Amino acid sequence: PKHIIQMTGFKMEEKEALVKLLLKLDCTFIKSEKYKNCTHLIAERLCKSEKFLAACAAGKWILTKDYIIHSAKSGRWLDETTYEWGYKIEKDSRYSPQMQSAPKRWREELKRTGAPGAFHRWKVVLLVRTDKRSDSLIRVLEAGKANVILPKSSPSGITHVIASNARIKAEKEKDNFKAPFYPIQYLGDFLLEKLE
Amino acid sequence: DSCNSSSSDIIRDLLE
Ligand SMILES: [Cl-]
Ligand SMILES: [Cl-]
Ligand SMILES: [Mg+2]
Ligand SMILES: [Mg+2]
Repeated sequence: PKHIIQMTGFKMEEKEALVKLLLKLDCTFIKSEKYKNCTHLIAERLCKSEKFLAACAAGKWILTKDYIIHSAKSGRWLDETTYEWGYKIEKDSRYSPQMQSAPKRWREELKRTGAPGAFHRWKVVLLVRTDKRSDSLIRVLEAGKANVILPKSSPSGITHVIASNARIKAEKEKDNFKAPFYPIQYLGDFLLEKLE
Repeated sequence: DSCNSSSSDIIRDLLE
């Protein structure tokens, strides 16, 4: 039972105060803009950061900052349950019930089915606009245990083509792949919005 | 802060 902590959505001063409290607890803290396989993500708010989407895809704990404040005061890591994003749903919210519950939904669903991530058995080709990095999308996909097919790997068994501007590509270009095309937004929607 | 500049919406970033 490890506590590998990352934080998302906090400004520098808030982050400094929370990391100071981690010195009262046995744990690991990873400073990176990237998702680095944290067991517990502390999120300022529901969002679509790399850390938040990747933690959802891997069924990790995504919790409020009160989890750190109360655990440090108690001198011991507490039960995560009441601190989870998804423990209680706001009926009046800019965020859908599905999005508000997404961290809990995936954590419980992956435990129920035994799957190691939300994208397990996916074999994905990314056609991301050449002017930008696909790196964050790749780390989210891999956190969900998708197999991201590199250009030098065989296209056998591709399940998804996730493409910049998937909705305007000609059928002739789509015909270069057996698998269907999905827009970039599908990744976020599958995790946060879709009713499975 | 440059030391704390992670994106809060990596989907939105790819559409702009
Ligand atoms: Cl960080
Ligand atoms: Cl599109
Ligand atoms: Mg599991
Ligand atoms: Mg096709």
